[PDB]
Amino acid sequence: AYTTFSATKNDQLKEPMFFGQPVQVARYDQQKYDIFEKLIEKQLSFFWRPEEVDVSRDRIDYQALPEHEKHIFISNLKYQTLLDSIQGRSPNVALLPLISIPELETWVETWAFSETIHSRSYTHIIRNIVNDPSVVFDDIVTNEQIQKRAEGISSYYDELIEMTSYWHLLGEGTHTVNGKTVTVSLRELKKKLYLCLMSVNALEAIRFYVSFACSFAFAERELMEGNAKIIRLIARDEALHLTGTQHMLNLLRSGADDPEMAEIAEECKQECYDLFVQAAQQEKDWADYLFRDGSMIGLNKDILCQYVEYITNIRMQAVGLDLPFNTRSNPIPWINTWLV
Amino acid sequence: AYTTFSATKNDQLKEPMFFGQPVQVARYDQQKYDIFEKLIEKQLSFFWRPEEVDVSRDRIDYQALPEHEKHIFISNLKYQTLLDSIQGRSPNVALLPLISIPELETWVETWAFSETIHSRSYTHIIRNIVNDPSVVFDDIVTNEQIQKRAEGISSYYDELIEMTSYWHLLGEGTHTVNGKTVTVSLRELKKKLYLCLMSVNALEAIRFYVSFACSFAFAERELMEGNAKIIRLIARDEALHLTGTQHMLNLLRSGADDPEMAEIAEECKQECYDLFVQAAQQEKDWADYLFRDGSMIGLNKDILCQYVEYITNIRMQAVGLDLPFNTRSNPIPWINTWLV
Repeated sequence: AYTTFSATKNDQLKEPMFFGQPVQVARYDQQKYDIFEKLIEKQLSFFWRPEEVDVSRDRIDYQALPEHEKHIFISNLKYQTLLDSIQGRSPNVALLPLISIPELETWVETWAFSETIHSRSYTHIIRNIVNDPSVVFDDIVTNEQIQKRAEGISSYYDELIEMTSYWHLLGEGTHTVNGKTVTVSLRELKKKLYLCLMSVNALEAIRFYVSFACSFAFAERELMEGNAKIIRLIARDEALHLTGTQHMLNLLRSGADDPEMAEIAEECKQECYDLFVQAAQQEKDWADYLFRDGSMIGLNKDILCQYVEYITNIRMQAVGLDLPFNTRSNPIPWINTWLV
Repeated sequence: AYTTFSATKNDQLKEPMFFGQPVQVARYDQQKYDIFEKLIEKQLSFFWRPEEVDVSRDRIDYQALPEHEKHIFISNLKYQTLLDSIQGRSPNVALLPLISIPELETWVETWAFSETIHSRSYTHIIRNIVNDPSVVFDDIVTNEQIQKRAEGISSYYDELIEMTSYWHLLGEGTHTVNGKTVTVSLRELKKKLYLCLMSVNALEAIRFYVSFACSFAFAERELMEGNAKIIRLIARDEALHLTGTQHMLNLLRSGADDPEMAEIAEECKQECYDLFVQAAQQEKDWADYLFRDGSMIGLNKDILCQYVEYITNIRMQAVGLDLPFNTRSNPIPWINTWLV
């Protein structure tokens, strides 16, 4: 049962965020949750074009970099490119078929679109600082180490899309498909979407911010100012994207939306905690590849592991989970100048 | 078998537009078909927000209109709202899991996104001209003369989405699902894509143009000018979208992108021909509903039907079909003032 235009005249204020009737009329005169409408308007105010930022001094700054700082810069760029390539298409393929209220259907499409813009700014940077872009791009797919700190991100989205396809086609029940017993359960798909949403929150609120801090390290040295203007604009969109998932998650938790989602939130709490612990440790392991050829004066593995700890405690707090790391002050308060 | 980051390193310049390996890295330095990167760029420089078009005067223009004209105006606006409600979501949920080159993936998302902006301008007009938005918006879902068409459009996308899930889940073959035999054939899924794309080409290239003619008739009499400035901007976007589907269709039937789409476009030639005559006749009929209580100045059912015949011949001709109607000069040359 998915349809692009459902023929039941319904009250779109009484639907859940997810799993109710597919949206048919897109109206903005009213909304169940104003925050998603606020976010769409704010994102639309931030419209920027990468191509209009000057990155010409960066080819000079980059070639003047020692090989090992050149490696730190490019591995960090590569991982940013991977993440927003996944973020450009995935909100639209994984969540959009499950949404039931229009402000959130348009928010998810606006958010996915702002990530296609970020992907365009990584082509803008790479093609100006490096001579054959294809050696950077091809290496993103094949690099054992980039796939390693990213382990689990596409997996999860792909598990959700498969389960949604099963539910849309067969409906709830225990079924026989090519002599295999397949059970489709809506409670389970709801657990799957809830955990998908906690992981999207960890990827935008932690993993992108650790990368941002590696980018602005150079801007503190007065290097790579074009790259830095772009990343500041990417950070500004990223704050909206994170506010979005934090509000979806906390509204699901309150029990004001779908009552089954509030029970799942409480029932899934340990899995939520563990995935943020998982994402933190993946970010800390990456440092071993990033500082492989030696580190930089303001950026080494001890600094990085300390900001990963710092930022995870903040992020887990904002969505009401127990803090895993011992409380500490911001290791790199210069990031404050450049951010969000 | 759908994935959000295919781990196979692959040369994206050699992938077909559809049904090859999912796109993993989103890059814009090179492209197999330059035309989709040229459309992303025109669509980003065409960016506008409906909030800064003042529509306030249109409230009086509309109250002053004779009831039959209020009816032609609001019925036309309702149909436009129905079509971009389907067009914000549907490019994304239906085409995006089938695309295998990056520049076409980002065009589909940019395209979907410019449609949510169109949806938002319609709430912007409605809010300022009738002030109980709900009597317009709920009547979109139930209205018999409108519902007529929605059903046809949603059908194409809904069967392609249902078939695509079967292919992604089970692959080609004869499968059994709870006692039934289900045959999944990629040849048949390619047919569904072709005719779905053909129907969207009619949607943006004909159905939307017939509706622009009714909006601009008010603008010719210096009525509904807020609305007319907005439809101008929407019409400018429509021109890009139509260029999108015309290029994809002609690249498919030329055999250049997939030899087998050339075969299918030839077997599906008479079905495509009827598809278009049916869209045209559905538009001709709609005019009878509009002009039931009497016509207005500059437009009447004869004029409008003539305009439908003319726009349908220009569009069929552009996708290599034979013309069904008597060759004609444009019946309302004044509309070129408002169009591209």
